[PDB]
Amino acid sequence: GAAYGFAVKLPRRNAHFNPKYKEKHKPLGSMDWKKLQRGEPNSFSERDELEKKRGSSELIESKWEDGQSRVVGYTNFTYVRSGYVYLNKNNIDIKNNIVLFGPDGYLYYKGKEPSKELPSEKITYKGTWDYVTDAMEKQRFEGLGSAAGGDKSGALSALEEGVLRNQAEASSGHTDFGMTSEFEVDFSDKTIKGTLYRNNRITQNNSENKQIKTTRYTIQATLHGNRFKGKALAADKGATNGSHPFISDSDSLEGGFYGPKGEELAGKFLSNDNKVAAVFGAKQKDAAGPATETVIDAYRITGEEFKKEQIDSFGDVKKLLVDGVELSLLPSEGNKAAFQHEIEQNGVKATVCCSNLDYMSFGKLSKENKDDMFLQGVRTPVSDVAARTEANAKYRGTWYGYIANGTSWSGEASNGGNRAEFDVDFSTKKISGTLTAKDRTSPAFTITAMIKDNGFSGVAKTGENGFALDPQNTGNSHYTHIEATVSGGFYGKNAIEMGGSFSFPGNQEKASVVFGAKRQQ
Ligand SMILES: [Cs+]
Ligand SMILES: [Cs+]
Ligand SMILES: [Cs+]
Ligand SMILES: [Cs+]
Repeated sequence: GAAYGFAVKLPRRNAHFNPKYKEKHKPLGSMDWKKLQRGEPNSFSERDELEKKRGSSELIESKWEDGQSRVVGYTNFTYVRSGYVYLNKNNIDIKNNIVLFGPDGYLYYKGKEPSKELPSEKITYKGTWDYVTDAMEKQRFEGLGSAAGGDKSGALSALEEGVLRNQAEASSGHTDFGMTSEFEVDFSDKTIKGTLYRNNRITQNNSENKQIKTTRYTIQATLHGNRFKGKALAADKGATNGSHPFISDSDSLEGGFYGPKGEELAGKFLSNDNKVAAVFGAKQKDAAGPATETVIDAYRITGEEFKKEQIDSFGDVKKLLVDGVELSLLPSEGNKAAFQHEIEQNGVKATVCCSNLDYMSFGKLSKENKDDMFLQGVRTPVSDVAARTEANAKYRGTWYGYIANGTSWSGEASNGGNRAEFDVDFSTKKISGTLTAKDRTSPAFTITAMIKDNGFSGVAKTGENGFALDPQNTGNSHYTHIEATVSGGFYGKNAIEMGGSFSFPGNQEKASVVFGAKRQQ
């Protein structure tokens, strides 16, 4: 349920003189978060609206920076942008009826190329985080500063007074700046620990308070896909001084990894008391060698061309992306579930299988009237597959296929129809299998493969005599025989399912096949 990125509009209560036009409180909520679609991290709908609204000059965007809020060494982010984007344009409607003071903008986080590949060991990510509060009348946090508002405005992190930003302080390699974030991730444990800090500018003679770093939060999360869900723990849960709105925790912490190898990550959370909404983004340090592995497979087989086109995935099998917009693969008002179930949702139309599979979905899709064949699924990584030492698995499932020369023929998944048996022998890693067509005696495709990592690779060939496109009508039965390279992966919790595909172009006969099966014996 977690998407590309999110943005919450920076709260500005209607601080008007009061013929009942004055807004008492401009609170925050989960419904005040708005979702961001595909594109570049440093640009989206509302931000473009800001750019249009901009005009003469002056756009404030939290990049880095290099003036406030950065960690040196964990410098440039290519896949992720998280922070604040606002404008100093106040809203005035003496033409009735509006009065808005403070930053007109959004607190967002956005990433591109969701990770289908993650490290297999402990990796630390450093970065930054930013917050914003609601707009309550006569609400001020002395610890944050009056310049931060919180009356009329909503206490923006970019305006927190007693923080270090300018880098002139300690001209050496002083690393952390402003509100920094630190994370340690154990991918083998599927666990994420974190801490949201606050770098203090130790006053010239250190006047009234305060030491180097104020621990604002900690973070506890777990993985399931390429995203992470969990809780944010406020360090000052015992607070009543009213010095800062970091009193309550947050059971609404969501996030995700970005980059092909998962070299970046970003997320958000909203405090339980609906007082503080916060975002964060972190990457690794500056011929790198982090041991990695694939966790998510998600591709379309173009129709026809040749190869496969990789498509974005969040680990949610129940829906897919077409590079543009979301496509739900669940039956609604049509009644679940049978085996296969096709759906159309405005932009395109598709058919998805099946019911016996929970960790993977595969089928066909259409828009250009040249159908492609998608396959997606969350793999079963990785030491679980490696440690497995059985003797014979015997997977069983089915497949979507298309063979043409011409003449052209296609086959769909069945519940005597299209079937697919697979024999997996661990310890030796050797796997064999066959997939058969509709009402036909002999196997259509024989697949021989072997297991590496959390996947399997091999070859699929037709019968010795070939595969007749027209078994009946003997003259030009079109015995098209095809030998191609088939690649697949193990999807599930205990590798209870498997999937894969193979395609083939030529300088005259073409083909494309996707398949999925379930472990039983
Ligand atoms: Cs404080
Ligand atoms: Cs204010
Ligand atoms: Cs200051
Ligand atoms: Cs709480």
